[PDB]
Amino acid sequence: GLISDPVEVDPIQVGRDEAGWVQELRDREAWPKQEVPEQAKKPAKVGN
Amino acid sequence: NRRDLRDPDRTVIASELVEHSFGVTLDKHVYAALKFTDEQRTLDIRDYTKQVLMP
Amino acid sequence: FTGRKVVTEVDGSFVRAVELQLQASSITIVGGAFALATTTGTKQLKVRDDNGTDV
Repeated sequence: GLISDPVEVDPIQVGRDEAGWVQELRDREAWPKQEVPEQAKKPAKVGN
Repeated sequence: NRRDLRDPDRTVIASELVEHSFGVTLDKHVYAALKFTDEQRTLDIRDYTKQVLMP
Repeated sequence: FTGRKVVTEVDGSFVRAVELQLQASSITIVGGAFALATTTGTKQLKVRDDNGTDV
């Protein structure tokens, strides 16, 4: 739109989030230890 | 797979090989940002390398 | 082509080999307290004895 306008969401970022391979981890300073996020234990894709 | 010897049937169980994959991505932007007014840049700072860049 | 045999004595006793097993005194479910991801979510449980084996 305009140069001064706020930055639009990146389509690359949207696609990367959709693929769901960004790494999320348990918090270091949470007691008791947090559960494993559902992303960290997903299985490998069946097709290369 | 294994089958009995001299079996009357001769069917053979095919084994298909499967290749898996996973993604590696850049996701963080680690930075350190400093700001100095002209008053701080002129008077307070006496050696830029040893007071700003190294820390 | 493969074939195998276990050599037993003339009376059917097997004495050429000896089997050893670790004693298990107590078992504990891995992970301790846990919660499911959603209402309908499922997860495979695992339990280990005091020897660390997967029973």
